[PDB]
Amino acid sequence: GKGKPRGLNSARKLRVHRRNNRWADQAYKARLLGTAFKSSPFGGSSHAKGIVLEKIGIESKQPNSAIRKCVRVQLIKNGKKVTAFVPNDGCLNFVD
Amino acid sequence: VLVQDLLHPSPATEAKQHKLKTLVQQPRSFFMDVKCQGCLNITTVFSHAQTAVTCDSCSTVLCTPTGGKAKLTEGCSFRRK
Amino acid sequence: TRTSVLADALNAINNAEKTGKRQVLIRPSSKVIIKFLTVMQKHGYIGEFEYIDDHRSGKIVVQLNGRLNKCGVIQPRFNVKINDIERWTDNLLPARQFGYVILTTSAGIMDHEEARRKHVSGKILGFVY
Amino acid sequence: MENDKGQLVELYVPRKCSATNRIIKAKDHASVQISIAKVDEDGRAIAGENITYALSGYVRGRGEADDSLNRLAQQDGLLKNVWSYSR
Amino acid sequence: GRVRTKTVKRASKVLIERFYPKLTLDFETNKRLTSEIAVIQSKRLRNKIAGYTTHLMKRIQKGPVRGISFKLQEEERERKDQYVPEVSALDLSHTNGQLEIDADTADLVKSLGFKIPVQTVSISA
Amino acid sequence: PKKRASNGRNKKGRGHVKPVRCLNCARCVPKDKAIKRVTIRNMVEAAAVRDLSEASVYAEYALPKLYNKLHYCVSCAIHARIVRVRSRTDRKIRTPPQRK
Amino acid sequence: GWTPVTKLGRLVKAGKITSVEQIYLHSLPVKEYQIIDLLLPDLKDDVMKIRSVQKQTRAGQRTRMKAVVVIGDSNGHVGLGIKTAKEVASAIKAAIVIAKLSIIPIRRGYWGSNLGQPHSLPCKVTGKCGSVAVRLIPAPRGKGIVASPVVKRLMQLAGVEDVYTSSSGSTRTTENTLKAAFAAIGNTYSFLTPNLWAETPLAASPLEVYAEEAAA
Amino acid sequence: MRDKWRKKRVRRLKRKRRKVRARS
Amino acid sequence: SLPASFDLTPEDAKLLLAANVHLGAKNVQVHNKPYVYKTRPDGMNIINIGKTWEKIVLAARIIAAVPNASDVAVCSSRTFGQRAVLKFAAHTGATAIAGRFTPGNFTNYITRSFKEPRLVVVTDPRTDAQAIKESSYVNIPVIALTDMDSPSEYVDVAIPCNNKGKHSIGLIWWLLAREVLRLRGIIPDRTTEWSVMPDLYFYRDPEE
RNA sequence: GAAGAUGAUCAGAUACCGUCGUAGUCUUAACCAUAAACUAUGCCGACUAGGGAUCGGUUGUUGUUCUUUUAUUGACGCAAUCGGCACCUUACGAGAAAUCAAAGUCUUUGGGUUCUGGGGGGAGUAUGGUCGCAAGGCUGAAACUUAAAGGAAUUGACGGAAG
Ligand SMILES: [Zn+2]
Ligand SMILES: [Zn+2]
Repeated sequence: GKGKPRGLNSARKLRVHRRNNRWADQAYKARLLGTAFKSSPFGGSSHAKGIVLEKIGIESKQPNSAIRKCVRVQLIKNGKKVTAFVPNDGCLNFVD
Repeated sequence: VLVQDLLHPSPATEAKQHKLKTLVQQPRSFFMDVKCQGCLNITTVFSHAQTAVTCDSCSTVLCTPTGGKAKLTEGCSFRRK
Repeated sequence: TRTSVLADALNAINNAEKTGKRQVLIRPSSKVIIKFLTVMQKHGYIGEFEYIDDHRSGKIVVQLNGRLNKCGVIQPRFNVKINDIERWTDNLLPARQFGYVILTTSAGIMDHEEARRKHVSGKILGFVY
Repeated sequence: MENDKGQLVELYVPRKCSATNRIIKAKDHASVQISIAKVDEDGRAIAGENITYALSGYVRGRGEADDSLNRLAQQDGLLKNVWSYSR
Repeated sequence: GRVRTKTVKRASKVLIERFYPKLTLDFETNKRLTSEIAVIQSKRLRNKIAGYTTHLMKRIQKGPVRGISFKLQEEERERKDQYVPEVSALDLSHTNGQLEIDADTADLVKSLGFKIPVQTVSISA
Repeated sequence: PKKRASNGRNKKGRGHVKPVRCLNCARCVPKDKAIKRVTIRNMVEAAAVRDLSEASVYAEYALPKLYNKLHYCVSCAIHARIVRVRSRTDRKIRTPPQRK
Repeated sequence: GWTPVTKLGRLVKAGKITSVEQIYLHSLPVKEYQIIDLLLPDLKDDVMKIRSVQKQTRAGQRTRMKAVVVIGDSNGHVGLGIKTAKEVASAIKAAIVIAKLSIIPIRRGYWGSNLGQPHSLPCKVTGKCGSVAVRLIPAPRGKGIVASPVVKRLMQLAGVEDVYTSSSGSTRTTENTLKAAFAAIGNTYSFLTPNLWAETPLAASPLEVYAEEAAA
Repeated sequence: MRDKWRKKRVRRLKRKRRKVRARS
Repeated sequence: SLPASFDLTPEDAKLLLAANVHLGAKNVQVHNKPYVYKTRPDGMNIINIGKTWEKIVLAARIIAAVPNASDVAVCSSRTFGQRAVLKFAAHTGATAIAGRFTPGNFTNYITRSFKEPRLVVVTDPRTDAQAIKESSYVNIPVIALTDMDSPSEYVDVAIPCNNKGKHSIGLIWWLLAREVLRLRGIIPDRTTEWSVMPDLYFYRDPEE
């Protein structure tokens, strides 16, 4: 019988079972645990300002070979330090 | 066999079926009239008897229970009722 | 164990119809089975059917005429309001011009088309097409 | 199938199996159509005058075609006491 | 080895299916005949074809060969297999004049509307 | 995937079968899985059955046979060519090989 | 100059058989694509996908070209052909031939009222090939072909105007998707509906009434 | 590495962690 | 229905019984049960030759309905039936397929002996499996001489008889030929003795 | 026969192989609660297809052997049947396929019900709890990282595999 209850009075079992099993969905789990609020460097925001600490070149992964030019930024809102890419040919010279 | 008379099975094939697997289940057991050799007194005995039945007149065992049908003792003649 | 004799009856009919047999034996019988079969018989999906009395729940022999595509139960018997019949016919029936959803209403067991004529609704019971 | 004005918009009303009433599809190449001649009282086959049966490929595949012809032919008088309703 | 190939085996048997009446059992006559029947590019292939045609012809005279039909093999065969004995070997005359069917079969005969004399045989094994 | 419907053994309707040791390497192998061969060999090779019969003090003395039942694990048997790798369709054939 | 090699071809070269429904009514096998060309002159094809398949060998890959072609007249007949060849052009040319040989009739029906010509399917149908299952649901007169571009092209060439679609499985396997949809669209003449319950007499096969014209 | 030996390595490493925490 | 002249005559019953037609195989499949009259205590099954006769008349009546006699193909891979089918083709005008049946004769339209029979008649469903299998590809009905162990897949008309008898095969084929000619009018009526003898249609060893 | 000791082999082998060997292997009282604990296939119920074997019970019957000379002896033989452990063929049907009489009766989707999974890793880890004498068991994350990992099958290549 498909392994789930079908009785007309089994709504509690069906409702609880779905509630237990949505925790296997990482999109649902991250939303209720508030992982973006607790763990994300931005704190759930789309953008964040910061202060440039140093300009650093990062080697690309194989099979590519290049120096990806990023910066070390300390976020103003929480003091966390992140690495941010500086796009467009020669835009690292715009960042001090 | 796509077309077949389920309401009127062949009585030959009907008799080979298990007693519960006929259209209407019916026991295959019966009752017998048992004549002991010593005297003549009708004693009704179940065919599948589980008891060592003795006739009233003389205390002689008429049948001994077995796994299935009861086994009538020697000199005892039965007639199905 | 045996929890729904109507599901067993309709499953046996479906298995016999898929194999091209023109008759099927149903055990046990019941009032709901007989009235479900009468609805199927009235619309021509089955032929004459026969009730066998064995001083028990009973048995039925149904004559099939090859017009039956599928008959089935809906477990559980959901409560169906008149406004909910449209949703059930959309999900269960192959088209809007044929097929029937069988309901048990306080006015009796009937197909969804008859239920609309007398403006009654009950619990869903099955389907046939 | 017909429209509101009554014209038969159906192309190809298909055949149905004589044994199981199933529709014989356009590409069911295991399906056959038995044609059995009518015989006059002289014992002669009447030319161009036949008893016709159709069997779906399903019935033939199951091996039930032979028993179905026995039943179908017996109802039409083509056979006597060869097929028995009760088994 | 001296195994002839397919270019000589099939080309030679086409000659038999096409020119059997004009062929013979002599290689020398066949060698000259195949030079006027087929366009053979080389003399060596001509001798090989005629040498295998002669072998097939020599084999047809000893009986029917498999794979070669020359519009006279069966014409001679259609009326060759007409043999039928005067006694039917199935007519009930080899016996005393009645069937030797088993007694169990006689019930089937009795079931049909037949009165056929029988000497029942009961093997019962 | 599953190579054999019998799982390479002969255990159905059973929980556990006590093991046997391979004759060649003494490996514990379940009794149903072991490759078993019953051998009835002459105790004297056919070359020596004549001269030994002449040296016998008994007229018409029958030489006894040597009875033995051999148990092999899968590795013992495959290496000694007691059984061989068969094709996928030929694996299903379980009648004795037609040699005798 | 086409010289038919089958009984059916001879009856079509002569005017004995004039429509494909006589072919379909008796389930006659079609083995010559010239039969379909004569009986369905206005056919449109479409190369739905071209794929390269490789067989590894000792020296290297052996690449061949696989073409998927959908044929139809947009008036109730549709076929599907898949053929592999060394070259794309030969693969497409040969896939068109077997697409013609597979042309089947479909049943158009009405969603709701039967006003006008049939525009949709007469019932829900499903076909399966590999893991792909394609379900076609009759739709009202407004909605076009609600289907993916692969399945939509098959519906248009078959003459269906209004249909809902839903697929499950690896629908990106285009060959399996088209075969499943082709099986589904052909099931319309396999589903018994109450308007087909009436018994029709079994007519004689065209190979019988014209036995001498199909002789040799 | 083999899963059985990877399991054994972690059990020994878990055993070390328990002993180290017991000092405090 | 049918005139009483088509009933099983005592003469034919003598032929059928003398040829051991009624002896069916030890093991009977479920589909051939109606054709069994009784099982002989050794194990052989007795064929209801009354049913055998009626199937022959029905089978011959289907053959007579084919307009072109050449459209009927009679097949036999068994050596015991090769002469029968060859003689059957000569008398009736059918197309005989004796010996090996080339796979693709019905489906491959470029083969040499590519035929399109409207009806295929088979000596044995087991040894002529290829002929029966291909008939299920091009909508060809099949008439088969079936024993009690013969498979019934894709066989429309089964003639219950002994397929493994030297005389049984020839007699059944001879009986079909007589009825096909009787229905066609070649034989003037159902009482005239036929010129052909059942010894013809019997397999002959290379000895003679 | 773990450990350990030893003779060989080896570049090294505290490995395979050889010789000894302690716990252990056995048992009684208690603990432990885990296995590829596998049919990797939950349990209950119904239906859908042919066949021959076999184990237990029952019911009818032999050119059979034997009690004892025969029965009410037993064995065997032939039939039915209920229950099992399985097997063979086919594929109506299912499946990605291998394959499956269930892994079928599932887009024509609903007989009842319990448990479990939601890309690969991190990880059955950390932490808390609880059970245990311990070994450990049960319950059990996250940060972070990653575009595949994986299933079945095909062609080839290779094999200190066979023919
Ligand atoms: Zn008494
Ligand atoms: Zn080993």
